[PDB]
Formats: sequence, C-alpha cells, structure tokens
Amino acid sequence: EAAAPAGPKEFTEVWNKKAPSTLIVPEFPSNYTAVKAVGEGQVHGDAFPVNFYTPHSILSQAQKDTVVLPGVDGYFGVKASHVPTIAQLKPGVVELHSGAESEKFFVSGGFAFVHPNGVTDICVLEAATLDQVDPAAVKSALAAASAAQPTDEFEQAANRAAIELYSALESAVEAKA
Amino acid sequence: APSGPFYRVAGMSYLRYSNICADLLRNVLKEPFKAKAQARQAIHFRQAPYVDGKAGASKVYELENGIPKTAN
Amino acid sequence: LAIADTYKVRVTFGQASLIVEELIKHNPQSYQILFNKFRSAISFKPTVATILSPDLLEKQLEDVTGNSLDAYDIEASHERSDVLRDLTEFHLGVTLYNAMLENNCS
Amino acid sequence: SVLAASKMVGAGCATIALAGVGAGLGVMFGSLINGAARNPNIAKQLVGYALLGFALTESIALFSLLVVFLILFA
Amino acid sequence: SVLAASKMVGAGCATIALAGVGAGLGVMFGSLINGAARNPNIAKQLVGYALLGFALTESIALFSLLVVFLILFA
Amino acid sequence: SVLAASKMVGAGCATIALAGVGAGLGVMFGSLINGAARNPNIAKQLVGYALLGFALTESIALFSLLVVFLILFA
Amino acid sequence: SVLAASKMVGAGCATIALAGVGAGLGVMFGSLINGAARNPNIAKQLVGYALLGFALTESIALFSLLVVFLILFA
Amino acid sequence: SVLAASKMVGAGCATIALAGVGAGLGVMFGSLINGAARNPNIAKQLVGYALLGFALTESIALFSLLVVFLILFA
Amino acid sequence: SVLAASKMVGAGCATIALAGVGAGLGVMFGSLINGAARNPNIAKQLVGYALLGFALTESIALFSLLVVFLILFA
Amino acid sequence: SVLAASKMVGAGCATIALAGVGAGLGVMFGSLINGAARNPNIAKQLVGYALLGFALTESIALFSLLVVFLILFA
Amino acid sequence: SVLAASKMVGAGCATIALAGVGAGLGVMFGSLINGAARNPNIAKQLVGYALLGFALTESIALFSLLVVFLILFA
Amino acid sequence: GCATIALAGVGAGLGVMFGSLINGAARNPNIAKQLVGYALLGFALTESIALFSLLVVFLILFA
Repeated sequence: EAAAPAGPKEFTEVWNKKAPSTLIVPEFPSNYTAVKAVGEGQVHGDAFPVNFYTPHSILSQAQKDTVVLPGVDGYFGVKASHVPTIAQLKPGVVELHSGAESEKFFVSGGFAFVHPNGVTDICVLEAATLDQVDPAAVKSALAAASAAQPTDEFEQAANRAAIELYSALESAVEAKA
Repeated sequence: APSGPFYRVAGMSYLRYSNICADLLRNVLKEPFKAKAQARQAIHFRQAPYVDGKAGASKVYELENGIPKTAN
Repeated sequence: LAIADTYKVRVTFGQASLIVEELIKHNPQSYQILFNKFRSAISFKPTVATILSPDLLEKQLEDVTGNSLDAYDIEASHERSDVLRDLTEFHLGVTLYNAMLENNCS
Repeated sequence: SVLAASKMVGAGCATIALAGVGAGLGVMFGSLINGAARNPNIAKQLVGYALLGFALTESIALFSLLVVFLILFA
Repeated sequence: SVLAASKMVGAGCATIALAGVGAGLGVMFGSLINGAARNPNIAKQLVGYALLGFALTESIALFSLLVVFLILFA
Repeated sequence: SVLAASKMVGAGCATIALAGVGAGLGVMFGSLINGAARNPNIAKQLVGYALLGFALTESIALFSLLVVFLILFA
Repeated sequence: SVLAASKMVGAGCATIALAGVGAGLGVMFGSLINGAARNPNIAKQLVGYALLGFALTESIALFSLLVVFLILFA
Repeated sequence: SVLAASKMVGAGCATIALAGVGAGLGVMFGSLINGAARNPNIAKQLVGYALLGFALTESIALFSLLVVFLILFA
Repeated sequence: SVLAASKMVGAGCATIALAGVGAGLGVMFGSLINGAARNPNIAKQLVGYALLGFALTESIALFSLLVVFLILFA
Repeated sequence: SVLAASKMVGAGCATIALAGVGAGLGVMFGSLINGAARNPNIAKQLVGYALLGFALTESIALFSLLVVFLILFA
Repeated sequence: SVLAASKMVGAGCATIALAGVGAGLGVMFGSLINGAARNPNIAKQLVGYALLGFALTESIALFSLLVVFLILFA
Repeated sequence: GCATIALAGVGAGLGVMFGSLINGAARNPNIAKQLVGYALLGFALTESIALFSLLVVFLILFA
C-alpha cells in the first residue's frame, strides 16, 4: 500500500516550508548514480555489467557474460539475464568471465545482488586474488582455529567463521585449474 | 535470546561478523600484499555518550589489529 | 553521542563499523547521515542519506501493489527479515565509511 | 455371471489412477500458495496458470473416469 | 453370489484413490504454513487459495466416491 | 458365504486409502515445524492453519472410513 | 467366456499408469507456478516449456490408453 | 471357512495404511531436525508441534488398527 | 483359454511401469521450468539435457511395453 | 486347508507397511545429515531428536509386525 | 496349463519395477537441469555424473528385466 | 513376479542419491571427486537391497 511516497523530490516539498530558503536543497546519494534497478535495459544481448566492490577499491565495473558467486547454499553462476537475486555469499571464489579468460578473487563474505534490469553487484569486504595468498600461512592458522575450544559461543561464532574461511581458502588454491 | 544466523544468535552483529571474516583473510596474505592490510585494519577513534550534555570520560579505541573478536 | 579522533590516523571500514555498531544500540527506524560530499576542490554539496531499518520501516516503504523487494529471490541462509537486518547494517556501515571519508576530503 | 462380475472388479482397479491426479493437484495447488506468498503482485495471474494446469491435469482424471464408465456400460 | 461379491472387492479397490487425494491435500495445506511463515501480511488471502484447491482436489475424491456408489448402489 | 467373504477382503482393501492421509498429514505437520522455525512470532497462528488442515484432510479419512462400514455394516 | 472377463480386470489393472502421469503433470504444473513467481518477465516462455513438457509426458499417457484399447477392442 | 480365510487376507491388506503413517511420521520428525537447526532457542517449542502432529497422525494409525480388529474379531 | 486370459491381466499389470516414468518425466520437465526461470539465457542448453533426459527416461518405458507386446503377441 | 494357506498371503500383504517406515526413516535420517550441515554445534542435540523420532516411527512398524505374528500364530 | 498362465501374470507383476527406476531417472535428470542452471560453467562436467548415474541406475532396470526373461523363458 | 516390485524403490532411491550428486557438485565443484566417493559408497550399500530383493526372487523361483 503506497499512501506514503517518500522520495528525493518529495523531501523538497516539506523542506520548502519548515527549512528556510536561505539554503539550497541537500543532496541525496540517488543523485550520484547513473544506474538504477527498476528501469530495464543494460543487457543488449549476452553481456551484463558487473560491479565488484570492496570498501577500499572498485575491482571491476566492466561487462561480463558469466559470474560465479559462492553463495551460502553453494556456488552458482550468473548469465546475462539471471533471475533477480539477493544472494548472501560465504567465503569462496568470485569468478569473473568475459570470454576465455577468468580472474579468481577469493572473497571473505558479503552479499551479491542481481537486479531486475540485468545489472549485478558484488559487495564484499575483503577480496584478495589467489596470487596474493600463500597456503603456508592458511592451515597453520586453522591449526590455531579448530584446536582451541572456548565454550563462550561469541568466540566460536568467530572460530566457526575462522574454520569455514580458511578451509574454503585451502581448496581455493589446491583445486587449481 | 534471538534467532537468525550463528553470529546473530551470539549477539554478534553482521558488521562485526563480516569484519572478523575480513581481517582473517588479510592475515594470511603474502608479505608485499599483507603490508597493505594493517593500514586498512587499524581502528583509531574515541566515543563519549552524552546523557544530558555531560559525557563522562571516554571510550578510546586504539587497536591496530582489527575489530575485537572477543565478546561485547 | 559524540565521536571524535576518526581522522587521526585514517578512516577504515572497521572503525566505521564500530561507529555504526553503536547506532544499533538504539534501534530507530531511520538513520540520517549529514556530511559534505566532495564534489570538487571548489564545491562541497551537503548530502543527507537515510537508512531504513528492516522490520521497522524498510519492508513497508517498498510496497508497490505487493512489494518491490518480492521480485528478488533470496538465496541466503535464514529468512528475509534476517537478510535485510544484515543488509541495512551493511548499508549503514558502507555509507558511514563513505560519509566521513567524503567529509575528510572536503 | 462372471463377465458382469469382472466388470465390477475392473472399474474399481481402474480408478486407482485418480490417486495421482489427487496427489498431482495438491502439489500444483500447493505451489500456488507458495508462489503467491513469494509474489503477491502477480498472485491471481498464477491462478490463471493454476486453472489451466488444473484442467490439463483433469484431462488425465477424465481419461481414468472414462475407462470406469467404458468397461461397465460398453 | 459371484456378482454381488464382486462389488465389494471392486469398490474396495476403488476407494484407494483417496490415498493420493489425502497425500495431495497434505502437501497443499502444508504449503500454506510455509506460505504464511513467508507472508503474514496476505496470510488470509492464501487461505482462499487453499480452500479453492480443497474444493477442486476433493472433486476427484467425489469422482472416486462416485465409483463406490456406482458399483455398490447401481 | 462368498458375499460375506468378499466383505472383509473388500473392506480390508478399502483401507489402503488411509495411507496417504497419514502421508499427507506428515508433510503438513512437518511444515508446521518448518513454518514455526522460520517465523516463530506467528506460531500462534500457524497451529490454527494446521488444525484447519487437519480437519479437512481427515475429511478424506472419514470418507475412507465410511466405506468400511458401508461394506461390512451395509 | 473367461477371456472377456479377464479383459475388464486386465484393462482396469492397466490404467493405473495414468496415476504417475497425473502426479507427473502436477509436479510440472506446480513448477510452472513457482517458476513464474520468481521472474514473471519470462513467464510466457515457461508456458512454452510447460506445454512442451505437458505434450511429452502425456505421450506416456498415449501409450497407456492404447494398451487398454488393445486388450479390450483388439 | 471361506469367511474365516478371507478375514486374514483382508485384514492383512488393511494394515498397508501403516506405511503411509510411517512415511508421514518420518518426514514429520525429519522436519523437526531441520526445524531445530534453524533456531535451537525454540527447539523445545518445536517438539510441542511435533508430538501434537505425531499424536494427530497416529489417529489414522489407530483408525487403521481398529479395522484390523473389526475384521478378525468382528 | 485360461492361458489366453492370463495375457489380458498380465499385460494389465505390466503397464503400471508407465506410471513411474510419467512421474519422473514431470520432475524432469518441472525442473526445466525452474531451471529456465533461474537462467533464461541458457534455456536452449537446458532443453538439450531435458530432451536427452526424455530420450533416456522413456528408454526404459519402451522396455516396459516391450514386455507387454511379448506377453500379448508371442 | 484354505484358512492356514491364506495366512501366508494374509501375513505377506500385511508387511508391505515396512516400506513406508523405510522411506520415512530415510527422510528423518537424511534431515539429520542436513540439519548438522547447517548447525554443527547442536549436532548431538539433533541426534536426540533423531532417536526420539526413530522410536516413534518404529512403533508403527512394530504395530505392523504384531499383526503378522497374530495372523500366523488368532 | 496353469503354469503357462502363471508364467505371464507373474511377468506383468515383475516389470512394475520399471516404474520406480523410471521415477529415479526423472529425478536425477531433473537434478541435472537444476544443477546446470545453477552454474553452467560446469555443465559439461555434470553430464559426466548424470550419465554415470544413468548407467548405474538402469542396471536395476535390467535386473527386473532379468527376472522378466527368467519367468517368460525359464 | 510379485517379489520384484521392490526394485522400483531402490531404483527410485538411487535417482535421488545420484541426483544429489549432480546437485552437490553444482554447489561445491572443487570437492566433486569426494562426492563420487560418497555416491559410489552409497551406491554399493544400496545395491545390497537390490540384491536383497533379488535374493527372494531367486529363493522363490529355485527354492
């Protein structure tokens, strides 16, 4: 039921009454986005724009044809027009495909969106390519993870997160292509 | 008390959970790349709750090793 | 609340996550974020940004003859009320990391 | 009197095929409630897919009710 | 009485279409409990979809209750 | 007494129909556990959906049990 | 004439192949309702696969009723 | 003793409904294990829905076990 | 002619194999609708597995009426 | 003997009820593997729900073995 | 000639096993379409498990066909 | 002949198990050779029932 249409152009009607006219209207983050989700398009064939993001770095903004994301119910591939999906990702390998070549970023979690206008968005917190990872340090930390047993389940909420991140990192490079 | 995922039933927020997974990925990187990890991992700020305009003293975070994985 | 010394070393996402974590202690229905957006070296647009809490106001303000969020297929562990709680905390922490980084460059 | 007797045994074993359309329609109408809860915007459009699938699965049930009528009254 | 004995062994085999109808209806009513746990907002709109299907899946049950009345009482 | 002999093999073979009402109420009450695990705040409502589904799926089980005294006791 | 007697109980015991077909149609038509609820922008192509699936799983039902017409009327 | 001989075959065929309650309580206690893994804080509440459904599904397992007593001994 | 009468009930009980191949074909064509809803881009590849599955699931349904035609016409 | 002969098929058609507890226990023990893959900390609590549910499904299976012990050995 | 009669009524009841393996191949080939629509980059690899799962499940489809030729031609 | 309806369910059960091999390998393709190690163990320990059912067929036909 839509009797309360909040919005950026509808913020200005109440702002022209209580707030004075001495200030210009404050900006909104929607005014800086050229791409939305509800206006269809952006596919034009077999490609779709993929925006792979960390908080500290924009890793990709090109157009791919296959994106393999490590969802919490397992890996899944995204073709040109996937179903609109909000998929929570576990630690695993985000795999991009523009053609015959593939780049394999290992991510630590964070969600992944597929939008009804065909655009997709991968939103992680730390994404290291596997050439930046060395396996000698990985399961030595799992040897420090799955051995200590604190019954405080705030620490084995972190230790469960430590186990599934390191163990998915071992098979990320031991199952090399 | 509450339900949801394994971090949410422990009182751990998603921002604390996804950062605990984040820096634990940064701990096992190669040393040319792990040098660029504790820069974006350090937490250096302070806070003060204002009850009526008079704070108290402080709560100073000076951690260079990431978000606290201990209880909170 | 008064938070300071956030620019003494640098602005990090874990620092912005703990600042956003103290905004989950209070559980409002909206999060207005006032900051100066770095438009250029001359102009600085003041920007407000709102984050709607999931089961408070976010599920209700997307209703368009049903819902706009029902077009999305949730591929997560638990139900959508827990996905949206993890997403709006992520959306708070992302736009708070960007706010004090835009404001620091301004 | 065994040919008229064997008709009554036949149509009883013939209408066991009505169990599958009884189990098929509960899956199809069960998926109607899950589909409408997943997307209430197109909730009665899925009824347009349900009742078309209902009468297309009913064609099986009319094929089984025919044999019950055919081996008795023909 | 080989003719009248045939109608009891016939109509006994006839009514086991209700097993599939009873298996289908449980999938359909169970699918509303999953559907109401997803949407509590339109939760009684989905009750109209189940009672629609409960009328339309039992339709085959009274088509199978037709046969036990058409074998025993005809 | 082949008429009375066919009663109990008839009303016995009528009783396979009570399988699927058990298989139906198993996925229906299994979805009561599944629905309450997903949305525990409306568990006060979901039992009212299961017992409404328990009575209307039993309707088959009393349609199946009206046959066995329509064979034996009729 | 026990051969004509065995035709009726033979054709009655033959057409339960329509049960799994009828339960097969309800699984496929149930996934039509679910598949249209996920993305309704491609809903008419899924009817082009549901009707393509319906014509090919009835093709088993074509082979089961020709058996009933081959023992009875041939 | 054809009345007595057709008791035990009929009362044998009457307890095949114990498969369907066996398939019913199997999926019901399966969804209890899966339901407790969603949230274990309401796990003891979920057994209150499990044994409520278990007692209401053995209602058929007693309805089918009285008929085997109503055929052999009545 | 009890031998030629047993061909009628033999070919009847043999045709019940077409029930399960129809229920399998509905799951295969149902997952085609769910599969083409998730990725509509590769819907021409998924029917390359469905028709491959259709060529192999009825590859034993043609084994089933091979048994029927060997106990009717041999 | 026509009574002591029909005890064997009266017991043999009675123990088909063990199929449903066999297909029931696989869904219940299958959900233990899935329930522990979700929440492996309460994995021994879910065995406490498994063997509790295993006892309450075998009790229907032992209800199906007591009928083949009184038919053969009343 | 009751042995040649019982040769063929047992032959129809023997090949009912081709239903469930036909239901098995449909679930497995349905899970190939559901698995290839999940990630189609390994859609080449998953057919190597479906055809592996094909040839290891249709052994049962010839194990029952071993029985069919052993009561037809032995 | 009535003994070997029981090969339907073990044929239907292995379609779920080998179907979950395709379902499990699509979700975790890097451990896919371990899942065949769990499938063929589950295949060889379910085909015992396929010969348990064939045992009664051979004890009725020839014993």
